Amino acid sequence: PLPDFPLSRRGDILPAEAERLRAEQPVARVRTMTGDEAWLVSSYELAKQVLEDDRFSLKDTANPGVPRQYALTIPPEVVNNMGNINSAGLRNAVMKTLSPQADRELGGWLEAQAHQLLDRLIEQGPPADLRDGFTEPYSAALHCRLLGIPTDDWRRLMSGIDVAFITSPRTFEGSAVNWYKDLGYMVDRLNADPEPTEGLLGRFAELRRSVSDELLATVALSLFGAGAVSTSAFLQHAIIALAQQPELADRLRAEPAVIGRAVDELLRYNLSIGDALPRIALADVRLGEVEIRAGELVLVLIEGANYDPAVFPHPERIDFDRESNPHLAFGGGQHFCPASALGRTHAEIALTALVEKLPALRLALPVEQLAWRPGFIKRLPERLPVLW
Amino acid sequence: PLPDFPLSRRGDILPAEAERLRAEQPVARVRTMTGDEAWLVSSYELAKQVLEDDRFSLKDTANPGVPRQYALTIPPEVVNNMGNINSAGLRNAVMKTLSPQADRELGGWLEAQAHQLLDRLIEQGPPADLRDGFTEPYSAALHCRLLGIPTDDWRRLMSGIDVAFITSPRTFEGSAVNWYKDLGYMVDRLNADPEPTEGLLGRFAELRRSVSDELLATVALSLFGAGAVSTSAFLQHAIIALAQQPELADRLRAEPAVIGRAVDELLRYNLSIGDALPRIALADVRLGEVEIRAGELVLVLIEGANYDPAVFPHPERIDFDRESNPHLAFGGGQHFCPASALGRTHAEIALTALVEKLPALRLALPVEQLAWRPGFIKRLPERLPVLW
Ligand code: HEM
Ligand code: HEM
Ligand SMILES: O=C1N[C@@H](Cc2c[nH]c3ccccc23)C(=O)N[C@H]1Cc1c[nH]c2ccccc12
Ligand SMILES: O=C1N[C@@H](Cc2c[nH]c3ccccc23)C(=O)N[C@H]1Cc1c[nH]c2ccccc12
Ligand code: HPA
Ligand code: HPA
Repeated sequence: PLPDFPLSRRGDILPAEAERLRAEQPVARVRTMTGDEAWLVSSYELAKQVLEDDRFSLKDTANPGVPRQYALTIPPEVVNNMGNINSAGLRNAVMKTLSPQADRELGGWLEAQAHQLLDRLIEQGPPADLRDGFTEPYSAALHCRLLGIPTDDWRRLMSGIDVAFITSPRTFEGSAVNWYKDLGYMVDRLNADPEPTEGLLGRFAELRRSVSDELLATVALSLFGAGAVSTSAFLQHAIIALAQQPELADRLRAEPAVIGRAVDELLRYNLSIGDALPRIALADVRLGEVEIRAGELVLVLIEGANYDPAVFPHPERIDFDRESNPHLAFGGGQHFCPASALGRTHAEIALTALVEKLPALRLALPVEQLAWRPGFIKRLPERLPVLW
Repeated sequence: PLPDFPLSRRGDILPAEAERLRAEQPVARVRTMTGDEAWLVSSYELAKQVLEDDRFSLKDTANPGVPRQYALTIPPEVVNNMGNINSAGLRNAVMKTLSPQADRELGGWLEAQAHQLLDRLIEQGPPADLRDGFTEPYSAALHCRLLGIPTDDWRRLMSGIDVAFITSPRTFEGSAVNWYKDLGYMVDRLNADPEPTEGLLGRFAELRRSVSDELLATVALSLFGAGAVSTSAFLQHAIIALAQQPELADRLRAEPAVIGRAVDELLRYNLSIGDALPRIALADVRLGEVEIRAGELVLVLIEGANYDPAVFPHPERIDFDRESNPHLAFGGGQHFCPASALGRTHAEIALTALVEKLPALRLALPVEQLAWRPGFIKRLPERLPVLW
């Protein structure tokens, strides 16, 4: 009997199966939700090895007829977003946009966004849902600023993410409708009469005065979607940790300069990644004790690696004072997250404002009664109800 | 081994267990989520008997120390809402508020609300989530109008419902904080300096010039919460039915006057009641083959009764042309829903607008991949993504 993948939408503890997989068969043949077979890689050493070995290809996971962990929901070129951004002279604009340093006002602006959202929740009084009342609008605001578009339509745009990042056994009429829906939105913002001036779109506008609208809007849409969903989901998991372990919040209030280390450890700990990092083998590769064949699917289990005791002592305990923390929460090798610094900044600023404004933050009900979203690329609570 | 209750969260087909219980043990001892035991009553004849026999008591289900299907989340007096309303001389004001005929404008206004919400979704284009974009704002609008309060804070109020109607094994801190939070909101509206003149709070403000502020606000909050959550959840189920069975939408387009019968049948079919109707036996009672003892919990499984083939031929098939339809979707006996006519009007007007405005309505992905909300009094999809 082949073990099933994915593992468990419960995101507040490591799935027992992840620990058993890493200890017993750190390169394991599993059945994905499509019915296809894959190798699931669950130890830190083998995970890191896959990500740093370019005979394991991310681009080719989107090719027709290769085994899949779930149905493609975007055009196969978009999975190669970073390849297309490089070959079209788009890297500079993208890289500059993904720099917390190129937006000298960004930090103070995110801080004000965080505080405005929390002041509203404080006005109404507890309980409140920190997903709809905080992480969702906060992440949407950030990526609206990244693109240079207003935040007016953030509810609609985050609703597009609710469809775009669905994990489905088979493709489903709508992923494409949903894609072209928000592609059209991005094309319109880019071709507006007072041509857009700030953000990614502004750089795009100048760029084509010296690449198609479709490609430009594709890069804007996929950056918005991937970034808003990944930051919002990570922040929710970080909040759950702070609510469940109030001594961590006491540490952050007493020693604000530790926010960088803290978020780095929360990143190691966090289970927001609800699928694995996929690669197609371009060649036969011996990995651990398994001979992987050219053309087979490889799945890197980030939470397997980030909780591996060979690398992280007491991996199951959050620890803001680890000597070393070489976690894989942002991936590694060629496709290491190009927005890691922004992801860190986004979460550091939100949690700093959170522990200051809601010092008695706690969950409104037992953590085991949170509703964890099914069938989605991210693990997240549908609602995050808290008291303070 | 005792069968577990509740049955299943998936709301688009009758749980197979409901048909098995009804056929083999229509009065069945079950283990509720609290660990308490109860008698689950799942055939039509015995369901209706329980509802019409007043030695099965609703008010006493809230008593300290009685067996429970889930933790009390409101003050125990509120389970006796209608009792308190009748004894405090509030019945006339309440029933006048719940009468669609007493609000001669209500029909045209509900139609216009439904159209504005659908036009907004047409503006943006498919896909859309008809829960957040349609059934939630529409139901909150109606119940804001019922109370005489603005709709400004409807997301906050609907979010209070997300906590109030949770089913928990044990009491949780959020329930009481949540309750008094929105009790105070209602008190604030009732005691505004421009004293309220419209709706239930207008009728209340007059009444106390001729019962405390707390009781008045309690009735307002319980009616908002119960009515909004119940109409929103039913309407979501009816939409699924029209999306899954477009011949039904074709029928409503071709013959709009059948909307009343259609909604009557959708009510029989609908699985929005996600728990059972609770009663405590006040005396020993022989129900079917089972001797029920004084003090024991009795649970009326509405969908068991409404799908009973002894009463409803081909119960699994929606049918707008049934000779008879004496369904229990509003309950029966002394606690029959006092707002049945309003619930029907609410759904009729929304669904008439829906099949006119979205003639090609269909689900955006397969029905089996809808996310059904866990741990809630209602069965409902977390998102209702559709195309048109
Ligand atoms: C806490 C936040 C985030 C986490 C946990 C995270 C994590 C990751 C991971 C694990 C990868 C590697 C995937 C692989 O190798 O297959 C990745 C790649 C990527 N991420 Fe994120 N991410 C975050 C935020 C963001 C933000 C804010 C953006 C954009 C605005 C972004 C854009 C990208 C892009 C474009 C790639 C693809 C890189 C490539 O293919 O070379 N991420 N991220
Ligand atoms: C489609 C919508 C609705 C459905 C399916 C529904 C269903 C029901 C059912 C089955 C009961 C009986 C519960 C029991 O016997 O324990 C009930 C009672 C009740 N409902 Fe409804 N309901 C709906 C709408 C509404 C609305 C719109 C309001 C208020 C504005 C409302 C207020 C009440 C009240 C106050 C009771 C308690 C009556 C008593 O205890 O005697 N309902 N409802
Ligand atoms: O830029 C990308 N690079 C890869 C890897 C990747 C980066 N960030 C992710 C976040 C989740 C899953 C995969 C990725 C990819 O696969 N796609 C896009 C992002 C994206 C935009 N909309 C989407 C809908 C569905 C899936 C991915 C995307
Ligand atoms: O008026 C009531 N009468 C009974 C029966 C009842 C009517 N409508 C329901 C809808 C769901 C469950 C029970 C009922 C009751 O129990 N309470 C309230 C309604 C209510 C307001 N807030 C709540 C939070 C939690 C549970 C109930 C309520
Ligand atoms: O959750 C994720 N899964 C896979 N690849 C990713 N790249 C960024 N986030 C993710
Ligand atoms: O869903 C419900 N459950 C129990 N009692 C109810 N009264 C109205 N709706 C409900």
